[PDB]
Amino acid sequence: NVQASRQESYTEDFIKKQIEEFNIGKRHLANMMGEDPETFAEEDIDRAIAYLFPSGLFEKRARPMMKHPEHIFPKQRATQWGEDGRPFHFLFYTGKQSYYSLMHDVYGKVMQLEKHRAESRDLIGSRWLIKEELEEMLVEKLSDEDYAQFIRLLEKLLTLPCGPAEEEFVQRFRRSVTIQSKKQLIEPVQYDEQGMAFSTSEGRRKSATAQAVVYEHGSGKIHVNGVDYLIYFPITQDREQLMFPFHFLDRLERHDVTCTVSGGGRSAQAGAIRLAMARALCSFVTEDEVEWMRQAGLLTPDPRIRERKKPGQEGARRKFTWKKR
Amino acid sequence: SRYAPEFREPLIDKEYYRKPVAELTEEEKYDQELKKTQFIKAAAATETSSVFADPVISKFTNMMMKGGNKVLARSLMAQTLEAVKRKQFEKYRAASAEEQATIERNPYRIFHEALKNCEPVIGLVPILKGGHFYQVPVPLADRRRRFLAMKWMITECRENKPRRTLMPEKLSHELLEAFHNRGPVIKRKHNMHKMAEANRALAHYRWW
Amino acid sequence: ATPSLRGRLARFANPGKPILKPNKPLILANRVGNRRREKGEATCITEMSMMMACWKQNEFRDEACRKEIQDFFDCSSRAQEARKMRSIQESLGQSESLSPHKMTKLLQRFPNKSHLI
Amino acid sequence: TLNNVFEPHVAVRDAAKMNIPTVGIVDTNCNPCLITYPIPGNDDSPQAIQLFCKLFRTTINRAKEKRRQMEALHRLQSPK
Amino acid sequence: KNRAARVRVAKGNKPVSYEEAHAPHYIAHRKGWLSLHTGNLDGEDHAAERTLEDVFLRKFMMGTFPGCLADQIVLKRRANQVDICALVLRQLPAHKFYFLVGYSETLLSHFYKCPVRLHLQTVPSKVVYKYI
RNA sequence: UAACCCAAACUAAUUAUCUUCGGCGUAAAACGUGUCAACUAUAAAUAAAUAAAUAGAAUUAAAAUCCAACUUAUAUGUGAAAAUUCAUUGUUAGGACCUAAACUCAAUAACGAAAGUAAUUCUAGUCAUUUAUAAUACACGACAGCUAAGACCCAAACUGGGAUUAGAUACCCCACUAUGCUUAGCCAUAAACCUAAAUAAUUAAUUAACAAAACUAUUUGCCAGAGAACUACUAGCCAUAGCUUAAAACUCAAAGGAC
RNA sequence: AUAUACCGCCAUCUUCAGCAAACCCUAAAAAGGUAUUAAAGUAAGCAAAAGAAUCAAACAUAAAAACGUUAGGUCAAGGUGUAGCCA
Ligand SMILES: [K+]
Ligand SMILES: [Mg+2]
Ligand SMILES: [Mg+2]
Ligand SMILES: [Mg+2]
Ligand SMILES: [Mg+2]
Ligand SMILES: [Mg+2]
Ligand SMILES: [Mg+2]
Ligand SMILES: [Mg+2]
Ligand SMILES: [Mg+2]
Ligand SMILES: [Mg+2]
Ligand SMILES: [Mg+2]
Ligand SMILES: [Mg+2]
Ligand SMILES: [Mg+2]
Ligand SMILES: [Mg+2]
Ligand SMILES: [Mg+2]
Ligand SMILES: [Mg+2]
Ligand SMILES: [Mg+2]
Ligand SMILES: [Mg+2]
Ligand SMILES: [Mg+2]
Ligand SMILES: [Mg+2]
Ligand SMILES: [Mg+2]
Ligand SMILES: [Mg+2]
Repeated sequence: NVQASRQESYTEDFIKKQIEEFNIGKRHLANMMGEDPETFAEEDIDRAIAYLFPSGLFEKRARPMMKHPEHIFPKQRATQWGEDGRPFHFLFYTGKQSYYSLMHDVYGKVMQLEKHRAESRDLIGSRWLIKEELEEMLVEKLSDEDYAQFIRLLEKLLTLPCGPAEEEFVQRFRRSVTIQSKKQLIEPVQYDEQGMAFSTSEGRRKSATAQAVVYEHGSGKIHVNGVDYLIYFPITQDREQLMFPFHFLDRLERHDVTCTVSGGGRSAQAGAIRLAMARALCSFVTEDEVEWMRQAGLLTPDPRIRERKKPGQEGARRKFTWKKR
Repeated sequence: SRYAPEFREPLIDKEYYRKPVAELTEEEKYDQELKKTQFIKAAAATETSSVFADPVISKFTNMMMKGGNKVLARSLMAQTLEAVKRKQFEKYRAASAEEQATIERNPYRIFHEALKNCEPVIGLVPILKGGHFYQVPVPLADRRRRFLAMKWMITECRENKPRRTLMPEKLSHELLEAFHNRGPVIKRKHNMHKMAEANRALAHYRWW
Repeated sequence: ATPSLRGRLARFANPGKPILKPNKPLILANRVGNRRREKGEATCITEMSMMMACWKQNEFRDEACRKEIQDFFDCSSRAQEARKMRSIQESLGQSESLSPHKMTKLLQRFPNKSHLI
Repeated sequence: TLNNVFEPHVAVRDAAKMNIPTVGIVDTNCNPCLITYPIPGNDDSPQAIQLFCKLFRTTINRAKEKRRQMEALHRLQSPK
Repeated sequence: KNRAARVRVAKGNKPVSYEEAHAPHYIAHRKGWLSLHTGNLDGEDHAAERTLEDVFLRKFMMGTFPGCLADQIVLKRRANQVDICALVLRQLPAHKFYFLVGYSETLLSHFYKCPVRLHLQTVPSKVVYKYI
């Protein structure tokens, strides 16, 4: 009692026709947009379709697309046996011919290294490919236990003496980790009409936003919104928050800052200025100092913001009293 | 929390970053190199490199704050320290040269040593034996021992004071009377120890 | 030497009355039981008594028992690290022997068969 | 013919269900009843397994080669 | 449990169209809006009157093309022009569609006092997004 | 209303016609145990010498009890208390008693028909019928109970007191008797069940389930839906509120076993 | 009138991890079907996940949450089966 549409597997003639219709589609889309068909590219196509079929759906998989059939149609796994019915691969009846064909090779490599008989960190900052990536290479689905065993076997290969052939092999399964540059983006150093050097940077705390303009040479005169900092910030804790950047680098009384903070309350405005001053002062400090600031919290934006209230609740987390029973 | 678990608590010690590289233990040296590849939480609004910032007093202030009124709680603590400094200067000036030596006029040193005196070492705890709860003397941890001293101070002053007295005048008179080990909060410590003495019989019930 | 199991159970071979009346069949299982949890003993119980003993004489005044109070902290400070160090290392290692889970998996690699193959 | 829990390999019973003949090496602790062509012999020693693997490989290659020669001779006769 | 506009699971034999498959929380994410007018934009008036016209226009087309609608109609208002885009099954003869187009256009242009046009795309049969 | 069956018949009531080669670990059922007959079968000429069978006499190590000396002020009891006790309590290399019961060995598996039997020593003592098969006969038969006279450390139905509970004719605490012991006699019942009668085989031509694999032959006993019913009546018996023997009316369409 | 005939729209378990379809295996199966140094399980759908939203980033919060359970709530949102009133 199974009555649902079967997988519409795509034959080579089907995909072949889908590529002829796509090739004729490009020539028409080029003629519509007034461009030259010879140079028309995938990038131009995506731009043309977005103009001619404006869609504002948030998920971009659901938007109109005129892509090459290879990109949209999943690669059909080829037939694994011929006309006589004899499987093409000797491990066909295992059910994971490609996973076991790979595990057969790595186990044979290990045996020759062990029979035949330096630092093993030939590659650094690399990771083993994740299960999803391995599955794609093998063009089949694996279990978590299948992945765990494959890695253990590959590690044993690295432990043993490895000729350049092995190093190239294990390389295929090592993905270069794109370690992000967790380092400050130093601001430029502009010059004023007077000719003095100064840097600018923005800062945001809660709903407050600030734009500081630190000067390379000064006596410690901080002006917030054209007012002094003792006047603008009558609270000591707010002034201490402005002191933190300079006091940390022992640069008190050596710079003149001009701030413009709009939004938020007294505490949120002092915090926004602190970040704005810390980011502007980066251009006038050594790179070792910039790392000292980043590692002391002076260069990180605070992500803590007020949480929306919930319907059916007194507050963001506060609940209504569970009535007595 | 809006900070992913990979974020690191900030280190706001000014000298630490400026120390010569050789002066740092390799364990400390290791963390610095590791932190270059990690995320760092932004420093709190009350976290500064100021030389006058004391964590113990900053914590004591937050335990007095009501409804997020940090200005008032900080103001009350400032008035207390001043009320203690002014009370010792009066005694110092009105004392002989011999007595003057002993008198302590540092309010920060009167505050810390006053709290440490109030700290209770062992307090009764409910422990389960044979599916039944018994009150067995237990060694109190550092955090619980410190919390109890501060809580007992902020509670004697808040409640057991005349109506027209103010917290800077009751707290100052209590920190000073707990700097000489002769106060109500010290008596509360002596009760916790007195009760544990009576229940020493059940001490072995502890399994750690 | 395992006790004798010949002429114990009630069977058509055994002429006399049975000796053993097992609640369950006497066939080795392929698992081991989960070892029931074990708890420790009080640490620094003697040092706590010494501290408390001095208080009783000196009206629970910490001025007299300053030295004893420092011994109580010393024992607790050592035990504090000892419980931390032993849980992190010894428990994780399981070097001395197998656990019930590890033992059962080995007993299942060479399982006992009370039936013909 | 045994799995790693010292029980008959599942494919012995399942190959009989599908009526597939089975050539199996049976040792003194195995059950040859369902093996079509049992070969009594040692299954644990590396020298015994290597001998059996060689025999089955030489035998299979000879049979495949003979088929090619048989086809060429008979095929050649058709024009000739 | 939420029961709003959700075509529930059966035993894999219920054909559902793209519109039916997606629950309300996919509106503006995977599926768009069937009616497009300017009356729900900020600082715009006559939302109530555009919404009432839509309810009627949908009930009118269902009765005027009974059993001939493959999917819900799409209403497009530009200036005072109304445009009705309906997927219709190829059940009726061709000439009958010309009659119903002339009739339904003239009748709805004299009822709402606007130019109304009917756009019909004929499908051989209902298009099935998935079997649920 | 229509259909279906039978048809000079048709339906109802009543009565009659069908009757043991099946079973007995858990569904009904192997008798508490052994021995002697006559049949029916069977066919070999052995046994015994066995560690706790049985009976009698003597004996005793530990722990109690009693008396005595010294002696805390309490001792005892519970999950927590009360009640009880100071004529107690603890120690005694002090005295008396010889009541009762037999640690370790025993992780042993022996003896005996079964019931049952294991502290030591000595006396008496188990043994040959080919084998299975016996009552209306003979002899035995745990525990509890009865009769007469003794014993009495400890235990303990009943009873009294304390507690618990809504109540507590109980479960827990204390005291104490019948009784457990000995000498005779009686009673003859057990989940007397290893729920599996005894004997001689056999292990392939063999899974209802579960339990302790299946199964043949021989001989006796027993069983034939459940409840009524370890009941009523009858006869026997040292048994008198008893034991063995053991129905029917009436009720139900199930009960029961294993999963 | 009946939520104990229902649609519609929800509550609860619940941010629980399952549900149902087609098969395959068992000295028969009322049902059951896992062991990774692998022992009878398999391959698709729904849910979870992913993705999208809070207009960089993450995290968080929202949203989402199958089959069922409570004859759960609502004939008074509207509609509607059956029964009832129609000076
Ligand atoms: K029994
Ligand atoms: Mg609130
Ligand atoms: Mg049993
Ligand atoms: Mg072998
Ligand atoms: Mg029976
Ligand atoms: Mg005495
Ligand atoms: Mg004595
Ligand atoms: Mg003799
Ligand atoms: Mg009573
Ligand atoms: Mg008596
Ligand atoms: Mg008697
Ligand atoms: Mg009887
Ligand atoms: Mg018995
Ligand atoms: Mg009876
Ligand atoms: Mg009777
Ligand atoms: Mg009678
Ligand atoms: Mg309901
Ligand atoms: Mg909820
Ligand atoms: Mg997102
Ligand atoms: Mg989700
Ligand atoms: Mg209801
Ligand atoms: Mg209701």
